[PDB]
Amino acid sequence: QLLAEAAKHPDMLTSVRPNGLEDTPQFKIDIDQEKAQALGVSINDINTTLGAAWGGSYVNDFIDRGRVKKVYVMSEAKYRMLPDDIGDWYVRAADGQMVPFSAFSSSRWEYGSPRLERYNGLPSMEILGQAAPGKSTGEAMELMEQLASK
Amino acid sequence: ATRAFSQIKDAMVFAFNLPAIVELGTATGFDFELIDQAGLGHEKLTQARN
Amino acid sequence: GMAYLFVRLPSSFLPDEDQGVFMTMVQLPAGATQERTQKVLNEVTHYYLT
Amino acid sequence: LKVNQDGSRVLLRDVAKIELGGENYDIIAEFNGQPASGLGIKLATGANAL
Amino acid sequence: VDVITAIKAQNAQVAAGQLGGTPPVKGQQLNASIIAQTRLTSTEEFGKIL
Amino acid sequence: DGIKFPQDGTLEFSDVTVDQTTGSITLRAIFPNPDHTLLPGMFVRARLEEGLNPNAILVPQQGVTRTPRGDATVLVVGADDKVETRPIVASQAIGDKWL
Repeated sequence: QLLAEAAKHPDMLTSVRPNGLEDTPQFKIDIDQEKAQALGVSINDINTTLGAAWGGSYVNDFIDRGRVKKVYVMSEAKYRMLPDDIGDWYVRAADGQMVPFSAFSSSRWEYGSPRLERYNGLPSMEILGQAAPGKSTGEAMELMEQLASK
Repeated sequence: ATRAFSQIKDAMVFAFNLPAIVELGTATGFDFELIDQAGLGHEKLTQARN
Repeated sequence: GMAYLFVRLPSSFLPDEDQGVFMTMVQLPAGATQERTQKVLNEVTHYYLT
Repeated sequence: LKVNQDGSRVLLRDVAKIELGGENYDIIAEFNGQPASGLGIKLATGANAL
Repeated sequence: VDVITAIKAQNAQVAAGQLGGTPPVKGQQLNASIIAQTRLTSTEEFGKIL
Repeated sequence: DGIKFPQDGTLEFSDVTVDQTTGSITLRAIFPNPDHTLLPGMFVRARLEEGLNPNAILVPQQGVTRTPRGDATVLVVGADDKVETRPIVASQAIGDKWL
């Protein structure tokens, strides 16, 4: 509402923009621990497999040309690009047979925010702007102060 | 002691006096430091020092 | 007249001066990938250099 | 990764594509259109810029 | 010890990663965050630990 | 290695029961192997065929957003050039397009 109201005075306020990402959809993987335990797999194996395949897990260090650099383990691009790719991963059961990840999992889309800002403890959101040519920043501050008291 | 110790076999032994202030090194001479800035390794560094 | 002109004069804090460098910020729609941002930045740099 | 008692083995290169890459690919840089890298430098709290 | 192990295993947070990973395949346009198992937030949820 | 097999086979259903510790069904297919290019017991990836269906609407991914509830919406434009929000149902994503 403040941005919409401030867009109505181009003669004083120019390039009035927010500072931060707005909102993004998020993906939620529902693991049915009941079915997973009934089949024979363990929750630790499922969690480690998902985290290492899609998130990447820092494992160890190794020397390279007289310098210590880390070794990472992560899936190879093609298999972690779409939700349906979650069906390509398999987990070893208790008796050694391998069960697909799609026999005990579900997918759901939700909403969320990527960045949260707080000023002086209380939640807050920050915007920026510049005064119009031929004007002074004090007049812009006054105009925004009088616009904020609604 | 140095004169009487040079005749000892299977040992390089020396004797000396502590500097005037034993908190920093002796102010005589220079302390050069060869540095590897390309990743040559220990063997190349020793060869260059030699 | 002094009082009226003092009231009239606008206020600020510090003048802005040319420094030879400035910045450009690009924000794409939420959920955008790296390729679209690269295309937008390519457009921006091509315009700036042409 | 798996060796039975007859010599049969499962090596890492049969499962993976081990190669030298970057720690994270989130940030890319381009100088005048060509690929490039960069080091940004912030002055500490209290010092002479020159 | 069984209860302790079950609580430790079923009340943890896992870094699921990100849809459309950091190195993208040529032609990607979707990117989002994966929200996997999270910490339990109620007594009724703690009572359902297997 | 990913190389497509030169010959093609057919599918004959053999098993209808569901495994208890795998939750999976085992389909069966036959393959002519005159050159003995595949030994018994190795691992292969079989691609099946289901059928085409021209009741298909493909929408580019960057045009579809999601409401806080969870359902998906898109931005349409009307006859009077006025934009509107139309909720839709996005089930599958193929390539870079929602179906």
